[PDB]
Amino acid sequence: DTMKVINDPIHGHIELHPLLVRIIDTPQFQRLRYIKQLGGGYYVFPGASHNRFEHSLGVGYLAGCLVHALGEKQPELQISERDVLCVQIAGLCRNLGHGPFSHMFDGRFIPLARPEVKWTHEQGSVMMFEHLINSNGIKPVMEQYGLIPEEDICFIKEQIVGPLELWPYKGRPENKSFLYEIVSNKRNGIDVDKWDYFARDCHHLGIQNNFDYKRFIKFARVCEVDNELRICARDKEVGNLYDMFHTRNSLHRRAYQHKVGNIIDTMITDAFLKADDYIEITGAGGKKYRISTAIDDMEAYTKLTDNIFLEILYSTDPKLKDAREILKQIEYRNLFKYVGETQPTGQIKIKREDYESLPKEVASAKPKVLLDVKLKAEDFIVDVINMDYGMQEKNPIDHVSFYCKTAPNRAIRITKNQVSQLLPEKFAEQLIRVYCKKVDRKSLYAARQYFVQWCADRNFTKPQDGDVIAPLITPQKKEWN
Amino acid sequence: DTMKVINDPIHGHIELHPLLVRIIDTPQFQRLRYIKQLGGGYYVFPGASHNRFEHSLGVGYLAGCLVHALGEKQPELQISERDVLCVQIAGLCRNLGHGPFSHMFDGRFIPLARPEVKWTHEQGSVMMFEHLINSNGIKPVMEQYGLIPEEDICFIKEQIVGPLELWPYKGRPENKSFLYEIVSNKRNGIDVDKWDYFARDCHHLGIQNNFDYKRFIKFARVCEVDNELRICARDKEVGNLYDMFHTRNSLHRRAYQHKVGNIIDTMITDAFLKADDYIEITGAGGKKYRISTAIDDMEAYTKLTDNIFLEILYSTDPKLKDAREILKQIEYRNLFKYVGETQPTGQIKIKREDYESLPKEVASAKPKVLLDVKLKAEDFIVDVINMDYGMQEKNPIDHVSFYCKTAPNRAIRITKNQVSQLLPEKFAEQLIRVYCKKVDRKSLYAARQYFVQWCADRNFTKPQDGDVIAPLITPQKKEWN
Amino acid sequence: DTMKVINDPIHGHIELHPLLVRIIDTPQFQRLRYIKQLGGGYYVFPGASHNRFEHSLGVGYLAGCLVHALGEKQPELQISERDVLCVQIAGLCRNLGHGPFSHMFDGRFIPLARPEVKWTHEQGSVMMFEHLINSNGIKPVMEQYGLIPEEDICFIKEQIVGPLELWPYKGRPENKSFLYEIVSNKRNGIDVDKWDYFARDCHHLGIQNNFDYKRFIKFARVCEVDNELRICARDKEVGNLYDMFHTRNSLHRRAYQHKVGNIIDTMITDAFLKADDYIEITGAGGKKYRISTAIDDMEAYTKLTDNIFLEILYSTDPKLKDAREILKQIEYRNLFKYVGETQPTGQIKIKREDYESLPKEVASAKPKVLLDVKLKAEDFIVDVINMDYGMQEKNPIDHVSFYCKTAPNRAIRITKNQVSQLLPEKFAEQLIRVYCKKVDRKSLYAARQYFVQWCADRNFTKPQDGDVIAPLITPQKKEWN
Amino acid sequence: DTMKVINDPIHGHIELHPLLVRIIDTPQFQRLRYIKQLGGGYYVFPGASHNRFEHSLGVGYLAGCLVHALGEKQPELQISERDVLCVQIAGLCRNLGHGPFSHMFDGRFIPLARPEVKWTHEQGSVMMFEHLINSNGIKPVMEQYGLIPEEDICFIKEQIVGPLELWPYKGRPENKSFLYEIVSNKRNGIDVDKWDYFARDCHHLGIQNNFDYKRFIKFARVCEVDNELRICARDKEVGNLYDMFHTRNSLHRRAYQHKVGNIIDTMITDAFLKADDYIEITGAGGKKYRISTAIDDMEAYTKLTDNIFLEILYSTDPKLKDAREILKQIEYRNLFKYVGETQPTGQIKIKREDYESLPKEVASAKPKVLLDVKLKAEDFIVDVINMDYGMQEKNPIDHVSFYCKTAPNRAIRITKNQVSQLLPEKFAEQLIRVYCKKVDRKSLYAARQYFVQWCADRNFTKPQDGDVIAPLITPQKKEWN
Ligand SMILES: Nc1ncnc2c1ncn2[C@H]1C[C@H](O)[C@@H](COP(=O)(O)OP(=O)(O)OP(=O)(O)O)O1
Ligand SMILES: Nc1ncnc2c1ncn2[C@H]1C[C@H](O)[C@@H](COP(=O)(O)OP(=O)(O)OP(=O)(O)O)O1
Ligand SMILES: Nc1ncnc2c1ncn2[C@H]1C[C@H](O)[C@@H](COP(=O)(O)OP(=O)(O)OP(=O)(O)O)O1
Ligand SMILES: Nc1ncnc2c1ncn2[C@H]1C[C@H](O)[C@@H](COP(=O)(O)OP(=O)(O)OP(=O)(O)O)O1
Ligand SMILES: [Mg+2]
Ligand SMILES: [Mg+2]
Ligand SMILES: [Mg+2]
Ligand SMILES: [Mg+2]
Repeated sequence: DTMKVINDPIHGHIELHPLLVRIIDTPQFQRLRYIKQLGGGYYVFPGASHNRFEHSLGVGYLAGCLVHALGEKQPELQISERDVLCVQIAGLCRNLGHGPFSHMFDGRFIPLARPEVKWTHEQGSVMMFEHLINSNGIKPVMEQYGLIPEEDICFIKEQIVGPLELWPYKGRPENKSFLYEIVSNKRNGIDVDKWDYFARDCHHLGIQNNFDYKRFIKFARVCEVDNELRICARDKEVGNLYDMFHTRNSLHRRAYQHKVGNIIDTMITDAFLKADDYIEITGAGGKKYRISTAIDDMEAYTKLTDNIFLEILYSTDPKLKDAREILKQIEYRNLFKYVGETQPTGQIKIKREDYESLPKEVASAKPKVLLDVKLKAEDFIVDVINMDYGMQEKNPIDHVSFYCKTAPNRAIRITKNQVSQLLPEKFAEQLIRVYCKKVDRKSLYAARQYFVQWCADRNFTKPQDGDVIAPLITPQKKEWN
Repeated sequence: DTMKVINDPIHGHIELHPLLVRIIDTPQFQRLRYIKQLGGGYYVFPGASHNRFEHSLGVGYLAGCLVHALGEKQPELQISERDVLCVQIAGLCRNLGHGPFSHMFDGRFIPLARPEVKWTHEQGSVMMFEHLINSNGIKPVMEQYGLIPEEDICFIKEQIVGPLELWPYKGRPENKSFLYEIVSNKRNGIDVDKWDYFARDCHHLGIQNNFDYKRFIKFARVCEVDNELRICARDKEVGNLYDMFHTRNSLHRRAYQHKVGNIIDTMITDAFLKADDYIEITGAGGKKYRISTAIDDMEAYTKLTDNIFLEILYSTDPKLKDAREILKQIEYRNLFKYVGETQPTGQIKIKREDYESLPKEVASAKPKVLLDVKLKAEDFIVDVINMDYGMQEKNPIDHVSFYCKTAPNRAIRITKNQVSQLLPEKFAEQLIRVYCKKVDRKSLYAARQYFVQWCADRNFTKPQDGDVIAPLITPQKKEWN
Repeated sequence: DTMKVINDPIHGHIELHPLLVRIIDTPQFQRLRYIKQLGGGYYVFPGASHNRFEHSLGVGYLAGCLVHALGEKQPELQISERDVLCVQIAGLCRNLGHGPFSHMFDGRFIPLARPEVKWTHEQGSVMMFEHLINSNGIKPVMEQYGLIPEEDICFIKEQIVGPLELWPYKGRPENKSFLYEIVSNKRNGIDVDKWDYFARDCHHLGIQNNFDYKRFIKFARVCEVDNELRICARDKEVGNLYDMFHTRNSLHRRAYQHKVGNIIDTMITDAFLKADDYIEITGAGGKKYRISTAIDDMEAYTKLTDNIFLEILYSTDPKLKDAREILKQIEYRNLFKYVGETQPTGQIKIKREDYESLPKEVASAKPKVLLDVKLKAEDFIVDVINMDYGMQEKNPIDHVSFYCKTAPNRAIRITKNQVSQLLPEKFAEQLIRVYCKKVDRKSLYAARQYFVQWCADRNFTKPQDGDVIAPLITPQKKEWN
Repeated sequence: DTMKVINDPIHGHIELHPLLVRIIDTPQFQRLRYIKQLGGGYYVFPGASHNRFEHSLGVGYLAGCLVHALGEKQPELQISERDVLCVQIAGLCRNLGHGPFSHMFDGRFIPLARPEVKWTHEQGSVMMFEHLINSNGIKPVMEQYGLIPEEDICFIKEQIVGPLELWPYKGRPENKSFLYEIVSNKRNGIDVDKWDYFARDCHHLGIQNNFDYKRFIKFARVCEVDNELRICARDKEVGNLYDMFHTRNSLHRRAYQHKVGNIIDTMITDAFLKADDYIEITGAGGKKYRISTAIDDMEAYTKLTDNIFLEILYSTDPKLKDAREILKQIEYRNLFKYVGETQPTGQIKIKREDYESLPKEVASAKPKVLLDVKLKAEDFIVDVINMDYGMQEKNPIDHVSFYCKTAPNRAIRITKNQVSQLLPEKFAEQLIRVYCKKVDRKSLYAARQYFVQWCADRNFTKPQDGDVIAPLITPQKKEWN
């Protein structure tokens, strides 16, 4: 029509369709300029200033790229301009539901603040998309470019959140099933969302990315699998897919789960919880919401961003003193002190309901040394991190379909033994990090003794620095010697 | 405390001395995390999310690099750990005085809001440095690492702003003159500050940087010039310096003075001006300041960042409706409309006192064409932009000293004719951009007719699109052919 | 056969059509793996190992990109798959005629070895393309993919060399004129060939490129200019084009005309000249050719690459001793010694026929100092380098057509004065570099005295290091001081 | 006479000491400009034009970096300028022994040509270093810069090849043990050689590198481990080291063992074997050597490079017809055809003595498919590729020492279970690739049936494409269904 050109550092010159421009140029979309992609990460990696907004353009752009590519290779798929635009729109909009500091909000804050509700960024994205549509008169614009809003909005939301609830989708039929594998791939997780963040986060973080999305796209084809058309990878490229999940895991270990970044996320959460009663956000009809209740009114949620942090930091209301103090502690780098890191053994798993009980456990361990300070449950933070290949215990590569040079229309499967013996044996594990809220040297030492003792007690793995931090405790455990 | 290692995307792994960590970990320094480097630029270049904070670490790092390098090549300079630390500190701190949206604040807002006061980021940086020092008990830490606060604080501020009041400096004597040429080079402008921003802005903007600071540093030496020790470049490398200023010009043309970015800056300024009476920021002793008066109290200025934008945007105060509306217009992409761009001719220059009178001039032109809509002065914005090589009319390369392979201690001068005939004739020009506040089709057409007529009237250059936008007006002027 | 995917460092994953694969997979094309892009450059820039082969794939790929892009925006152009393939083929093949060490061969060797012949890489490329086609049965394969060999081969050669010989081309008609502006743009020089080399050479050289080809392509349109369809740039993008030529100039100053690289090129040439009688290359019908006569037989030229250097280096024939010695001198880094660099003044220019007379002139200058050695003409090399914007004295931007946002189908012109006063006044100049073949310290000093005297004599510019290398000579000339 | 600066694309501006320049500027060193780093890799990865020469400068530069860094952190190590220079020299020179096409020579050609002798690049490097030293009068230059040639040359060779002769080294004593861990790390393989090639190969190959050597160096310290001084990593960084080996394995899978690159290596080897009797290279005293015997005379080996390929390709000697033909087949892309790829199962391993018997085994399998063509042993190539983490069956991280934030001088050990459950179970495996030398469609089909049958017979893993290429063979094996 008249394409708008945007210069992205990761993707270069992107073209945006007028319809996408209209969706972008709304308060609900522009809100994402005020939400850091990596949350507390930026307080550790000074390069990670980037916000969800730019990620969103990238995801939208990549969605478009993959759908166009599948189109050009296989006209028999009958992919229409209508289909392309919906995949683009879903890509653009699948981050609409992120809250202040991204993962912090949906990962730490809302679980603690509103444990009765179950909340996901996906649900938020659907709701906010709905709000964006209705507040900005998008439906006629969609119609103007040949979209059918009733069906297409369904399709778009399904891309975002999954089956709305044996074919479960209502936005498109089975012959178009592959379209659901682009923006948010519930089948195996190979989706353009990941591709943008691997590239963009790395560009910002200052750590370089091993994975080539352009290659993946060139080698992508659609084939029949059990009477559904699905996206297939080239057989010989399976190694690259294993690599992709490895890359995801690396970025977690190096950046997204960084020990200090996590604590900063935790401290911001603590502050928000303490501020929750006193901060007001005005939603629909002038009705007032809290940080924790903004998820209930999309008009209010529109105005909930990283700005909440500075609203607290700059406040003078005495009621907000407690929250303000925690943020000040963050500024002076008076952070909770990292004690150590350990893992469960065998397939012992620690469920979410047990998280609360863990600080108590550490405080209750009885190391056989004299300690100048005695510490209590409240003095300890235990952070449990699930590291997996995106499908709990399962190997996502078992959920990928492949094709061979010699027969491109014929989908096959490849098992782990068929690829390499050097690949992981398991695909999920847990990290336990322990910090101490008491910052002084005497407290830190004591915390370490409790911690290493607790590790021994529960038959967790030997802390890497165990012999150094707790020389008196490590000889007790036979396995460690 | 010992050395902190920080991963920067531009520079890789930087080391920060404990003393620099102490300066960084303060409200006054951390404040820079909340100020966008390129201001409104981010609303045009979605990559340009970066803030002054990260730039500052880079500038500090680069300052350290150059001073260390000079040290290792020339021990005769007697550069001490004390010297290095001060150059690092100056580098770290020469952005402390930046206001919300960087250049917008000191370039547009303060000139309009407080025309009586004369305000520079440099002055702000000195003041905020002072405030940082005094609020955080830095002086004993400086002493602990062998600095002499009285002299060294002087040295640091002099690096930031220039002579504080025949050798004019009091922080260091003549034999150390070259130290003043690293962080903020008043002699010719080749300084590490530029080097960081060229690299970092490019990384973010998605433009590619063609200038090599590491090469410059390798080839840098200190030589005696008229009984002062100054930083000299290798003769052969002069072409690279011409290139460096060209690069600066390119970044201005392409990014920093982008027509839409400038308008967004302008609209944000307008909003702030309209908000100025109602937004209140608490400074020292609970005393209240306005956006325009925060520069008077450093405690208040500490809390003045990009956050002001969102404070306005999210306000419900009826008094703030006007300002809030402008920001909403920015969000809906209802911007002032670009009319055109022109320049003066010959030696005609446009003085600062005449800026106000220019909208009136455009509205007063008599196009000799029938118009359905008539426009007024207030419907036009005229932005005058000075593009120069950093030294007004002068060629900064004439203020650089060089040395030869054959005699490394002997400074020479190189003239323009000695380098290339293909270099610029002049080193300063002006751009005049005109926008119209009336957005509709009929108004835009009219604005163009006035504008092109005005250009003709004043013997400005023919707008590039003159024949297209104003076909009736362009034939009048003979010079335009 | 379907698409072959090839992973290029600059361009990422390229697709090659089966027809292109067939052209590539021939001795005539694979020959380009054995010819360094930057010739002697690699002996200065250790990164510059790249060969013409890879450049060729890139130029082919970019040709395809531009033609496809024009196609997608403007179906009214009626661009066919046939057209695309021919543009691709031309792009792929316009380096086929390069000789050993690239520019060394066509720039230094053939002019000296065969002054009667006029030889260009373009002519060579046409000839070699013809040989490739005929030796490998390409014409039927072309037909198989819907090319019409008679017309299409003509089109391809015309793209490479210009009109083979008021519309001069026979491969396509006027309505398709813009196709001639892609691979080798005789009109203004903005062509994909440059785009690949800017990107690739920089990647290898370790110097970074300022210019964005992908942006150019996004903003490219075809418009009617004087009843021909031509490629037009967007008005506002003119600044970028001036930048492009500046970039070209920079790469010449920094890399392609580097003083040592040029001498190495010169020494290699000298060696080849001395080896010319004794090296034999077998051509068509078992007939034998020399380095200098291989351009006469394409079968022999096929076997003429950088390999001749090592054939000489490794030779034991006493007849080859002289040539072998020069190459050995290159290996021991016993190079001709750089004396200095100067330029003409005003409009005086130095014609190609006068190059020979210049060594004599330097040797004949009478500096008023006592010298222990006296030097002769043959001891001096004078290298004259033309640096220009690709169209001799002319400004190539005067040969570019533009379009405006408001009227995309309407081509306009933009003059220099309409863009910036900071742009170059002239577009062509000459560098004179002088080296001395006598390497010892006494000879070097003497050579400098002759040289600086000669500069004075001819009213050339003062060498940058004049006061250092020749302190006795420089005071004589009033203008210098 | 003084320091050379050289611009490397990977490392930027390197400084080279005069002594290093003298070593570089010799026929023995310059020879490495004519040996492709990745051998046949360039015929698959068009970017991989780079030669051993440039790699060598990088390895030398990085060696210098690590030794300097250890120096600056720990002056108590007593590292001298002498030590630095020797580590630089070893780094610079540990590729001197590479033959034409690098790994082709030492991996395929010499094993086949001279099975009686055991030959390594390391041994070649030592010999060539000796030859370089003696032919170029380096010993006096070494003395001039404060080296003691007898001791230092010993040290240098020991760095390259291991103990020349309870402390086994004679070049330095135990207190300097860590110096042996920089250039060629026999303990665990973490050496600067790898660091350069990861960076450089990636830069050229067009794959991005996910390992950060600069980070490693910043975190490196020397500690006492069992009364030897060793290079230790920070505890927290162990995950990065696991990543490093994973990256090495990826580069092997993706680039260094690429199926086509390996075949091209194999074809070049075949050609050389066929050329071996007729190519003559003149060594010391005019005595004549063959490709296979050049390793016996360093004077001859000096003149043995990639140039042998082109000597063959351009030859007219009828005796060389057979070798010439194979190279011509490479040019026409008439390569031996990839049949398939398989692995052993469980801990079954395939002995080196059995490699020769494997083609026979494939030819002897009796597939139940109807075939027009019967193939013989000589029609099949069976390539067994050992992929491991550089220490056979062993995990190199078990051979790394670590230190903790809290006690930097105290080395500890970290086991696999202490790091992650998602790490590899084994650290060595085998790939079996089969090609067929008969190129035609009918032969290829037959070869596949033999191959998949052979796989079944020997209880190898099911080829990835087994059910597609050999549908008639695959149902026989129960395990595969
Ligand atoms: N010269 C440049 N080089 C690189 N990127 C640029 C340049 N100019 C602008 N950009 C970036 C900024 C934006 O992300 C994107 C849009 O480009 P630009 O043509 O400036 O848009 P615009 O909307 O101001 O132009 P138009 O006048 O056609 O509306 O490209
Ligand atoms: N694995 C990694 N690779 C690259 N950059 C990293 C990695 N881990 C952290 N970084 C970045 C983030 C920070 O800017 C910087 C320092 O990281 P890190 O050494 O983990 O700090 P830290 O303060 O947590 O460690 P310590 O235990 O030494 O106090 O480097
Ligand atoms: N995993 C990889 N990642 C990046 N580039 C790769 C990878 N594998 C190969 N390449 C490069 C090498 C070549 O330039 C290009 C061709 O890819 P590749 O798939 O290896 O071709 P191929 O011809 O060997 O396979 P096939 O003929 O079986 O499809 O991509
Ligand atoms: N302007 C440049 N920018 C980047 N790299 C450059 C530039 N000029 C040269 N190089 C590269 C080429 C070589 O790798 C290295 C050495 O450059 P250069 O300074 O020209 O040495 P040189 O030996 O010719 O100078 P001199 O002999 O006068 O010291 O840097
Ligand atoms: Mg998802
Ligand atoms: Mg400045
Ligand atoms: Mg050209
Ligand atoms: Mg090794």
